[PDB]
Amino acid sequence: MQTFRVYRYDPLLQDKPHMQEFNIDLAQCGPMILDALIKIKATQDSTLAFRRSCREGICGSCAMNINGKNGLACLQYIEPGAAPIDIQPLPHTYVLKDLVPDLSNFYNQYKSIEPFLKRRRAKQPGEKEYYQSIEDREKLDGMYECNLCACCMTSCPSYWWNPEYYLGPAVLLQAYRWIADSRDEFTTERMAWINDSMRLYRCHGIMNCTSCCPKGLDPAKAIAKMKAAIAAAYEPGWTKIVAQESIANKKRESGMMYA
Amino acid sequence: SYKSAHQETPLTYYRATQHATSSINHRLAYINAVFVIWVCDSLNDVDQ
Amino acid sequence: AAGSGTRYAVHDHFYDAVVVGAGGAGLRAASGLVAHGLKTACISKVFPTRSHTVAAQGGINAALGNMTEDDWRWHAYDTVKGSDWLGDQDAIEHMCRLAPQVVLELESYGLPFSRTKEGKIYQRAFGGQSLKFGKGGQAYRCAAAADRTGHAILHTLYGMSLKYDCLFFIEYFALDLIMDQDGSCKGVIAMSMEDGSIHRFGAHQTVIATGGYGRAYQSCTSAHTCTGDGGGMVSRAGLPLQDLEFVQFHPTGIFPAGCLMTEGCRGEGGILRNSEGEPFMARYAPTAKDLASRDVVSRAMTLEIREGRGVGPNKDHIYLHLDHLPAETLRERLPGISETAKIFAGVDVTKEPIPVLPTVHYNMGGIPTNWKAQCLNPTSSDPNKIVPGLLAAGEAGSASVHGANRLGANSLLDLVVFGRTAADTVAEIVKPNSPPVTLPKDAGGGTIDRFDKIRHAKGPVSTADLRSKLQRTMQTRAPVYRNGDDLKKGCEEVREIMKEYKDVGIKDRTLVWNTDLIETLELENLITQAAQTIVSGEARKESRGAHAREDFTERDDKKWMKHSLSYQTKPHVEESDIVLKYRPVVDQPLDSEMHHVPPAKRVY
Amino acid sequence: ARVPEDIEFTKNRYTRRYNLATEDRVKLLNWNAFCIAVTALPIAYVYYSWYESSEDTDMIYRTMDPMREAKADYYLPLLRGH
Amino acid sequence: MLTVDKFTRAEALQRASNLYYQVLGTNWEDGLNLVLDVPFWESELEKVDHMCEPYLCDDEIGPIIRNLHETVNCMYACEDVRDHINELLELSSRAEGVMGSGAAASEEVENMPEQCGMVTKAYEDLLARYPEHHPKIEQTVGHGLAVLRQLEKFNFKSSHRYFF
Amino acid sequence: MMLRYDSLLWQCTLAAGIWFIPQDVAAISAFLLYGRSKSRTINQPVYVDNIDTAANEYFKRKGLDPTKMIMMRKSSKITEIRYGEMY
Ligand SMILES: CCCCCCCCCCCCCCCCCC(=O)OC[C@H](COP(=O)([O-])OCC(O)COP(=O)([O-])OC[C@@H](COC(=O)CCCCCCCCCCCCCCCCC)OC(=O)CCCCCCCCCCCCCCCCC)OC(=O)CCCCCCCCCCCCCCCCC
Ligand SMILES: CCCCCCCCCCCCCCCCCC(=O)OC[C@H](COP(=O)([O-])OCC[N+](C)(C)C)OC(=O)CCCCCCCCCCCCCCCCC
Ligand SMILES: COC1=C(OC)C(=O)C(C/C=C(\C)CC/C=C(\C)CC/C=C(\C)CC/C=C(\C)CC/C=C(\C)CC/C=C(\C)CC/C=C(\C)CCC=C(C)C)=C(C)C1=O
Ligand SMILES: Cc1cc2nc3c(=O)[nH]c(=O)nc-3n(C[C@H](O)[C@H](O)[C@H](O)COP(=O)(O)OP(=O)(O)OC[C@H]3O[C@@H](n4cnc5c(N)ncnc54)[C@H](O)[C@@H]3O)c2cc1C
Ligand code: SF4
Ligand code: F3S
Ligand code: FES
Ligand SMILES: [K+]
Repeated sequence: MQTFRVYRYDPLLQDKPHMQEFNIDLAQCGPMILDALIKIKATQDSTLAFRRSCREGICGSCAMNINGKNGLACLQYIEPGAAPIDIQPLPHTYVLKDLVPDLSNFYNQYKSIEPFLKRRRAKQPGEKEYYQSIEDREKLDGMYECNLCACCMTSCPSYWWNPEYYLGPAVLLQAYRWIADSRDEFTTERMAWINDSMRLYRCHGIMNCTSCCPKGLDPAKAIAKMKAAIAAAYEPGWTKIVAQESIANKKRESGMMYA
Repeated sequence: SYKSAHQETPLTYYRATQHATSSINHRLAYINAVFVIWVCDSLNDVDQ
Repeated sequence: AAGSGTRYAVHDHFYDAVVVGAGGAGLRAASGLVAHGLKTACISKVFPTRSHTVAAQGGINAALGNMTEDDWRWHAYDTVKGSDWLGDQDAIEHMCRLAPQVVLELESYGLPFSRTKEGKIYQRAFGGQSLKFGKGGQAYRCAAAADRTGHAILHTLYGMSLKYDCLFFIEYFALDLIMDQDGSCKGVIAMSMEDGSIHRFGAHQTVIATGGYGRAYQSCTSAHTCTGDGGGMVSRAGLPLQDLEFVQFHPTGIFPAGCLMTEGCRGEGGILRNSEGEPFMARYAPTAKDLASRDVVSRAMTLEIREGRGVGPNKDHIYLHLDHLPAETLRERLPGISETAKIFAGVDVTKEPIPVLPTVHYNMGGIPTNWKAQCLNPTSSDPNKIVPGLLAAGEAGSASVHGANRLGANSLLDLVVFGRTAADTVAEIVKPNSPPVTLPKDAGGGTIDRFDKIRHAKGPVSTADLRSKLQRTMQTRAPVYRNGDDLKKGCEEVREIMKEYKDVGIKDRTLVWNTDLIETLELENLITQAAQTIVSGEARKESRGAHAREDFTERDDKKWMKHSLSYQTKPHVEESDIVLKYRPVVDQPLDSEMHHVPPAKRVY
Repeated sequence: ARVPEDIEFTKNRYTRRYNLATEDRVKLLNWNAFCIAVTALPIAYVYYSWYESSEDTDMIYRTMDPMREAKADYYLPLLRGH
Repeated sequence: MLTVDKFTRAEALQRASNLYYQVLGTNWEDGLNLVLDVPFWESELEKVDHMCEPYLCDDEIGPIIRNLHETVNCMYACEDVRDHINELLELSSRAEGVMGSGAAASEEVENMPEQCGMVTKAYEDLLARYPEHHPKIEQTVGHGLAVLRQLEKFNFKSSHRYFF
Repeated sequence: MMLRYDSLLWQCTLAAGIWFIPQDVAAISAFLLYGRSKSRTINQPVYVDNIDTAANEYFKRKGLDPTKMIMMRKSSKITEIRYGEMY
């Protein structure tokens, strides 16, 4: 009979959020935390709201803060004990309802880096897939697996202080994924844009990002590599390069972009 | 009619890591140095 | 934003086209439409990257010659044989002929495909694929990105959509379609979960790219969000739904969790072993033992467990022995499998077998469509009439490319090809700039009243209890081997479940992320599709593809080579009855490049 | 409180509203003005400081080494301590 | 301008082009970038205008001057609007209290929706006034509105393009 | 608020205290030691058995008339002599 404490907030009432405790029999519940939340909703309090889809850990919609450390509820294991299990939404996020966070800023930041392959020459007729050796493809192994759960985003103290200026561990990891990719031909443009004091250099090497990653990726390692590459490759003409790309985006629709 | 809530500071509850604490110490090295200089300066003026 | 007063605050939007779904199918269609220059709006319950296409593992089939010499015609023949001759040969030719281009285009947008020594895209052997029209051996056509091909496809398509600057209405739940009195579709009416307001999107051409209804069963590999909402919207509009009885069971799904272990596990050397330790798959489908069609493997596994040769304490499952395979290969080309087994099954793949059992995976049935991805409203005189302004793509639709049984890695191909095809069809019908569509005066009047009544619905039976009851019946009454007597009893039970949706009640009454309300609305879609599955399955007195009947253990081509349409009598599931009608299958390929494939025995 | 609702935002470089960004620029000038002024202290110390044991030093050079050439016999133990 | 320096047209073209890309390539969203750089831009811009005065009809220098001036106009306009948004966000943060606990919470903004209506109206004006600087406008003001949209639920035309 | 011993706030404080307090105390002690080194050379405390005998000797050596000198006992072990006729 484990005790579960769940963060609760009603957007209509707009009352002070509080922690409500539920008692669940682990015998009739699945091992994972998400199973307990579903059982609570099904049996005791159907008003509880939370984002869930996969059950495998691949989609990354069920990111939550369990016992003070971010994680995905579907992969997190229930640890029975006298101490109640505390479940809260992602830290320093605007809660839409109960455990459902407001991650719109995270999506906007991700769209900013333009995560799509860019090439100077369009695919010539009769040309098949772009050449890429196994060795080059191996460089992307630790970076293309991100599920965008935002556990790392909300565990970075620098993101707590400057959410609207700092891209965060997840978006910076993806930016280096396209920089590292051999097929992409806009490496200098991407490095020039990311070379900003707020966007990139707010990372202070705290490493709360790598610790909580559900998929075991290493955003801190990738962020460190990107800084080293930028420092070695900087040229006086990078600022002009950013401006020229901004002119190329003049006719784009509204939304975050390269500018 | 509907408004979203803002959570408190994560510092009060978020779990700590050994590396995270050490980084704070790294950033506070100069602050401590200034503090010690001030203490010695005060002692040199008010003691003995 | 407009601003109207239909008991709620209704924001009226006007667009040239409106896709409903942000999965693989929906993302491709939106990118195509915007590329053609039409103003488009994509609506989704979830952020696009979190759709169930992300959970796809195996890969996408293409007739590239990267590993072995292949021909798209050979791939087409396999699809016809896999469909058990209930698949449209017109649609199959279109899909197979375009597969090489589609895959290469995906790589052109940055998809991280695994690479060969020479730098070409790597391909793997997947069940049901052969060379030289079956004369040859196993075919390596499944382009892959390790065990995360679905994750890569969805991210790349989302990047493509960002490049074309598509408009996304994220976290919007779609209610019924807006239908003209003439029978055309003039758009969709949806609810914003984040804001709580209702939105009426009005478009000349609509695309329904929702998922399947796999959550109607107790044990499924489908996501919690796979409630088949698009099909329910079409059914409530009075339009038919096709081939709902054919429900695929993936042979390999972790037991008891239901998580999937990719068919590529067997495609890279995995074996299935019974209590005796025998590789039982030799007895069934000898030429391709573990690479036989999914339905054949699933039926064999169920028979073996029934025979008493199951494994584990309770003889309830079978084992998948990947331990003999080299550790380096397992990590290189099956990384995701190892972690999933380590967590949910508590198994070390390198040294131990994985518990496995068949589980509902994919729904071959869906909204009827032609090879152009246009929704169909068949009539006795015209068996291929098209709804004037409606289109479907993805698992939601049934172009019949997959027919009775789906070939592994053929679904992801279907998403992109028909998602791309849907955009082309809309572009021809609708010019880049056209006068805004005129919604009917009472547009959404019925939907709001139904939505309001459910919002204030108070009754003894809860949504969770009713959904649990529905899943129990479907799992027990529609297993891999379906008996007619059980199906008849299940048909009565599901009809009772439809009636008691009248008594459903929700405790929550807000409009912002009211998951209790949303689940109740989803349950309505789940019930109606589940009912048609049982009724269609009970009516079909044969055994074809996934649909296997012990009472009728034979494939009747004379009197049963016909698609099975299903109609909902009235918009309200409570007051409706299921009616069945049939339309003939299309067997003649559109072009002469691919010859007709006459029906024949399907042994594999 | 109630923030004013009739703010005339800047329209171009020659029709500008006074905002905190401009006030920050004024801070930049003032803090940098302090840096110029505070530089006088270290410069003043170096220019004015002297290090001499007593007034005899000047008298010794005036009487025993006026040209800074007069060599003196070295006896290491004097300044070596031992 | 009071100066005795003389420059050829080739030098004047280079100076004007360098300044134009320096301003446009800079990240306007970061307030400190404008605070630190604007004093340098103004000093240079004064020199560029003086040396490029005889080339205002030149087929090469002319267009560069027009774009340079237009970009500086947009930079000041976007900064002013985003500066007001920052004030609104800071007021909201201080209203939370100490440690976000409300321990010493200040008075909230009583007319938040009115401010959102005012800011969005200004945002629309920038888009119409500077049709060739939308990427920069979205970077500074458009993103600012998205942050405000988290605090308060209001409607603006591009809200759906920011995942709202 | 929600407070936990394993929180970043509390754990950082303990880490800072353990890391810096040993350094600071050593650094402060070293400075105190240097001050003591100069103090003892400039004026080393010296103990006298009897105050009266020492005070009389002090007056004799310096040629000070005891009448004009005021003697007071600041503490149990400290006695101070001052000029009576001091501005
Ligand atoms: C390669 C590496 C190189 C690294 C190099 C880095 C160098 C950094 C240098 C930093 C500056 C340090 C300067 C120290 C100078 C003092 C020592 C000295 O010179 O001694 C010889 C000599 C003094 O010795 P002296 O001849 O014996 O004369 C005696 C003194 O003059 C007598 O002094 P005074 O009487 O004139 O004044 C005494 C003094 C000393 O102060 C006091 O005396 C204070 C006394 C306090 C008493 C409080 C009482 C409270 C009572 C509470 C009761 C509670 C009861 C509870 C009861 C509970 C019951 C249950 O008072 C003050 O300073 C004013 C008051 C204090 C103000 C500040 C208060 C806030 C402190 C902020 C701390 C910041 C750190 C935060 C830490 C946070 C940690 C988390 O110096 C002088 O005469 C000149 C003094 C000024 C020299 C300044 C030189 C500056 C050099 C700057 C170089 C910068 C280089 C770095 C880069 C460039 C940066 C811009
Ligand atoms: C082209 C490169 C240009 C680089 C410029 C760099 C500028 C650096 C400025 C440093 C300032 C440091 C000031 C310290 C305080 C000194 C105060 C003082 O007592 O001064 C008087 C005294 C006079 O000495 P005094 O012996 O008469 O005694 C004065 C009184 N006592 C002894 C008590 C100090 O000493 C000096 O003059 C100090 C040295 C001043 C050096 C300043 C920097 C010189 C930079 C030269 C640049 C060369 C350019 C090369 C190319 C040339 C091409 C033609
Ligand atoms: C506002 O929310 C916050 C942010 O925004 C979200 C931040 O970014 C950040 C990050 C910012 C930084 C790291 C910058 C540096 C921040 C620092 C140094 C900390 C700043 C905050 C503070 C110093 C806290 C403010 C001060 C306090 C809360 C006071 C602390 C002392 C307290 C509460 C003791 C008072 C107790 C009493 C009055 C009780 C008295 C008891 C009695 C009378 C009992 C008597 C009993 C008897 C028997 C007679 C923080 C810390 C934050 O709190
Ligand atoms: C575990 C697993 C593994 C698989 N692996 C493979 C594989 O390797 N290869 C393969 O070919 N096939 C595979 N499949 C099948 C294939 O992935 C699916 O058929 C395919 O993802 C269907 O995609 P879709 O775009 O049609 O819709 P889905 O991905 O199912 O998602 C439907 C979309 O519509 C949205 N939506 C639904 N209802 C509503 C509503 N009411 N209002 C608004 N939006 C709504 C959803 O949020 C979502 O965005 C797998 C299936 C599963 C479950
Ligand atoms: S790095 Fe890990 S925790 Fe962060 S978003 Fe990606 S998968 Fe999630
Ligand atoms: S925790 Fe944050 S500071 Fe850098 S190392 Fe990770 S992004
Ligand atoms: S539900 Fe998607 S990661 Fe758990
Ligand atoms: K690159």
